[PDB]
Amino acid sequence: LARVENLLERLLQKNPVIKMDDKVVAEVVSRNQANSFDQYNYTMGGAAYS
Amino acid sequence: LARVENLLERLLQKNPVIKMDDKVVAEVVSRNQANSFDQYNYTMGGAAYS
Amino acid sequence: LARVENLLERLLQKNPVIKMDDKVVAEVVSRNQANSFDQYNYTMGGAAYS
Amino acid sequence: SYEIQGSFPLVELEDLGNKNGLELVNLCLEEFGAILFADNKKLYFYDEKSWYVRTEKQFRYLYNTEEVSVDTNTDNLKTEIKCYGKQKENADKLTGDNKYMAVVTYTSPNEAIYGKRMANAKSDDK
Amino acid sequence: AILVSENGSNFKITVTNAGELKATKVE
Amino acid sequence: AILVSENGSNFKITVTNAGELKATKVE
Amino acid sequence: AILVSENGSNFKITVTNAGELKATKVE
Repeated sequence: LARVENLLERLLQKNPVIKMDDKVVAEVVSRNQANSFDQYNYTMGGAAYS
Repeated sequence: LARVENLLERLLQKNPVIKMDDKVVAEVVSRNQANSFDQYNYTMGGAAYS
Repeated sequence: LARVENLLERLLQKNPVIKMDDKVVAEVVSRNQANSFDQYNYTMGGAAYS
Repeated sequence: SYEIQGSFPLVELEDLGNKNGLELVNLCLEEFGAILFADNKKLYFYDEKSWYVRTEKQFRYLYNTEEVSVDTNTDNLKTEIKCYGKQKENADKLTGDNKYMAVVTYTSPNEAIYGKRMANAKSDDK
Repeated sequence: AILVSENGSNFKITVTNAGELKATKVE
Repeated sequence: AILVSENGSNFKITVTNAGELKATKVE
Repeated sequence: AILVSENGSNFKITVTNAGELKATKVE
């Protein structure tokens, strides 16, 4: 059972840090904001950028 | 003890994927950006949208 | 072996909720959007805010 | 209340007024190149010379700093410019740069390390 | 032994949910 | 013995990956 | 068997913290 403990310790070594990308998050946020902007423009007729 | 591993491997099947909704994230980001914009506008008097 | 169960239960008590800051996310998103805007402005010569 | 500590040049302005206090303070900061710091309700306006004070405290790598970031942009790196002055009365009757009594092309020395990077012409009619 | 099994099952079942609260809304 | 070793070997694969799917892209 | 319990305790205690770095800042 000692090697089970050794493997569990080695598996506890792993850093609990999960790097998450920022460029894709920004692009998705921009797309959703654009959807909201288009909705608001449509509800205002055409008195906006387009 | 076999059914211990039965449940352990059955619940290992769990997908390590947590889907997070983009709409709420975008709305929160927009609100925080609006707070920052209001702060900046206040610091420059009223030389902005309002 | 009872205290094994006691400690594991006490540690299962933990809330599986991890709050993540929103101001930092908003600032990162704003910086990335600024980078994209600067890229688009450069590709369009200078026909933008600067 | 306001206090001034430093030397500032003269700036010519048009129809000064019709603004709130903060707008005029920002105009002063932008034009005269002053730095504003407030002791509660008393605004001190320094210049670059009297604002910064030298100190023996220092930033050292691996000692008291963790993350250092430098953002460098060269989208507006320009080493040449053409500018026009006021407009002559016989602007229609004249052709080319003769329309202005003041036409000048300025080239920065940094061109020697960056080449000719000329920007869009800016016009001042005063 | 069986208590270990039940505790591990409940632990992973609770772990499935995960958090990521923005301010108060989920995700 | 073999049971907890299998537990560790299984925990190696899944928990490392993590989720956080934006809409369909990773992170 | 007791060190199995200690390993599980430290395991889940380390699991608590979680990551989600933006670029270098936390959350």
